[PDB]
Amino acid sequence: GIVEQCCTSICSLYQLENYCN
Amino acid sequence: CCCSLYQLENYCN
Amino acid sequence: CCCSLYQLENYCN
Amino acid sequence: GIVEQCCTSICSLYQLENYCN
Amino acid sequence: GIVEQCCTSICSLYQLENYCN
Amino acid sequence: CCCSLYQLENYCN
Amino acid sequence: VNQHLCGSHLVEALYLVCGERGFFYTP
Amino acid sequence: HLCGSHLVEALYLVCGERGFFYTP
Amino acid sequence: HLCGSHLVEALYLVCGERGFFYTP
Amino acid sequence: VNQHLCGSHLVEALYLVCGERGFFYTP
Amino acid sequence: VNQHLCGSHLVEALYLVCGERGFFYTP
Amino acid sequence: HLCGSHLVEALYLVCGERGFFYTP
Ligand SMILES: NCCc1c[nH]c2ccc(O)cc12
Ligand SMILES: NCCc1c[nH]c2ccc(O)cc12
Ligand SMILES: NCCc1c[nH]c2ccc(O)cc12
Ligand SMILES: NC(=[NH2+])NCCC[C@H](N)C(=O)O
Ligand SMILES: NC(=[NH2+])NCCC[C@H](N)C(=O)O
Ligand SMILES: NC(=[NH2+])NCCC[C@H](N)C(=O)O
Ligand SMILES: [Cl-]
Ligand SMILES: [Cl-]
Ligand SMILES: [Zn+2]
Ligand SMILES: [Zn+2]
Repeated sequence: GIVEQCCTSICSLYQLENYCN
Repeated sequence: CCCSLYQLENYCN
Repeated sequence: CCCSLYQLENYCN
Repeated sequence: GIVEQCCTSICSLYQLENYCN
Repeated sequence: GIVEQCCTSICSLYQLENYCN
Repeated sequence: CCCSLYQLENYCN
Repeated sequence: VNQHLCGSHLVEALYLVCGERGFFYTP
Repeated sequence: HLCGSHLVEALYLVCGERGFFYTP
Repeated sequence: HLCGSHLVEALYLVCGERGFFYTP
Repeated sequence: VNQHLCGSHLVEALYLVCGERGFFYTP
Repeated sequence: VNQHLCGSHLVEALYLVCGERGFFYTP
Repeated sequence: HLCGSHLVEALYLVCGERGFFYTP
């Protein structure tokens, strides 16, 4: 998940928040 | 602050 | 913790 | 500025100090 | 040392510990 | 230190 | 690898973004 | 909560794209 | 010893490959 | 991108380099 | 360079790994 | 002012090219 998504494109605070509990 | 992430957004450009 | 590096290993997957 | 300069060549404490107020 | 080794392959806590005093 | 950036330069190689 | 270094920056970001909730990181 | 370089790290997570001033 | 983002940094040095939960 | 990760390291560097003065970062 | 940024992450890693012993970094 | 990993971060901004020892 978060790697493949967020270490290719610069993510947003929305894209980051999906990995919160 | 020494505030929140959303309050911090006040300081961007 | 606020523990060690080796004790911290308990929390990995 | 600082990105284009200092994230291509390794900057120095002189090159970095130009972005201080 | 540590650069050429540990900034090409991801090192381990064994490979890192060789640079301790 | 727990000094300055310039004083810290004393510790380089 | 620039993925591992990247992960370092992600977890620090999740720390701040997620707050009291917390997070799961799994590369 | 957020002091020294942690405050700057907090500022960069939000504004890192928009940019900012840090004027203590 | 290890608090806030330093604890997360400590967790990432050990588990950064295995992954983990951070549940304060 | 390695520019964003880079910016993270720049701002921390400016924090320490600039001191009481402060800085402007603008990518 | 991604080596310098890398070195930043190494020294923080050695800080934690090495503890009371300490370390030598030399790029 | 500079303690723990912040002191090492401070050392790396100055000496990161020259290298250094960290001997607490
Ligand atoms: N809005 C930018 C969020 C952000 C801060 N640091 C990051 C590092 C990697 C990434 O994909 C995203 C980020
Ligand atoms: N004298 C090295 C200054 C320095 C420390 N960290 C950095 C990161 C990026 C850069 O261009 C420069 C630096
Ligand atoms: N076991 C992973 C150790 C580790 C943590 N951070 C790192 C950065 C670079 C590296 O080669 C290795 C690491
Ligand atoms: N990734 C970060 N730097 N997060 C901010 C950490 C806040 C820290 N506990 C402080 O002393 O203010
Ligand atoms: N590279 C790191 N973040 N190391 C952890 C530093 C611990 C720090 N002295 C604290 O306040 O808990
Ligand atoms: N980018 C950095 N790590 N800067 C040093 C921060 C100093 C920090 N306020 C401390 O507790 O000592
Ligand atoms: Cl990086
Ligand atoms: Cl602290
Ligand atoms: Zn980095
Ligand atoms: Zn701290």
